[PDB]
Amino acid sequence: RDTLYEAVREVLHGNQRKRRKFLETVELQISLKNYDPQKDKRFSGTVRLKSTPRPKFSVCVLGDQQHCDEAKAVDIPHMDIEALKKLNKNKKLVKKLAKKYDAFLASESLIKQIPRILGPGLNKAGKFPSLLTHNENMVAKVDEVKSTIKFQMKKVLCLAVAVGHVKMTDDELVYNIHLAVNFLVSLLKKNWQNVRALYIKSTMGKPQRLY
RNA sequence: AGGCCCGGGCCGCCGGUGAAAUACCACUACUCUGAUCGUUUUUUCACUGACCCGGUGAGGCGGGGGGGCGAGCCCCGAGG
Ligand SMILES: [Mg+2]
Repeated sequence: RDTLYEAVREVLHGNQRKRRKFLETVELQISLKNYDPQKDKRFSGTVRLKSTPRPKFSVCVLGDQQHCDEAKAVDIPHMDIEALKKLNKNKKLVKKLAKKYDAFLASESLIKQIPRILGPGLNKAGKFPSLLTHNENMVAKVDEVKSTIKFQMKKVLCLAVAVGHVKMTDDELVYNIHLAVNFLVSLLKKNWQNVRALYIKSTMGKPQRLY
């Protein structure tokens, strides 16, 4: 506990701020051990955090008549089916969208449009839209949900994701790490056994080596 | 979203492009190399003395000597 998480916290406070002008976002860098990536089940997970957004902005864009109205209401982006279809030109416009929009939403438009009318590419970028809108929620809550941490294992024995903000500093911080490190252990094939090291990195340099 | 200038400096997340990169930072993974007699793990070959087998009334084995009917080679005084 305090032996392990408090010591490293203090390092970030003394270091970091003075080290680099401008503030980035902390990320939890993990290293697996004694695991076979392609010969064994891939563990994919998605969990919430307390009340802090890891991504700075660009929450999501939706596609539906009413959701687009509520979109112009509280959200900057309100794309619609007919506006969305750009065909072959979309390939590059959608690559730009993947570079921009951190996430995407769709009220039943995604079921048919992305495989067909929108096209592929969102999957290639790893960002397919979510059916989080179903005419049964308010998009403010959906935007609060889009500020989470998502896990999927790949060939590299390491998955790194937004775990904190240099600008936001509270005990809650590590409580997000505590939630995150446990969440991997929960969905890992055989628990803590296959974790070689854990790292929390913010901005530039190497500030943490948990376990 | 050039870290990095003397109170005025540049790589690129610019645009393209490829299936994904082109600042900056990390994180691994793998292939190679020296070191650590640090940890163990093993493979081949050879020996004989345990042990095994066969033969025999356990009858001539091993090394050396001596001699050719000797053979190649040497100063040959054509030769101990
Ligand atoms: Mg005999």
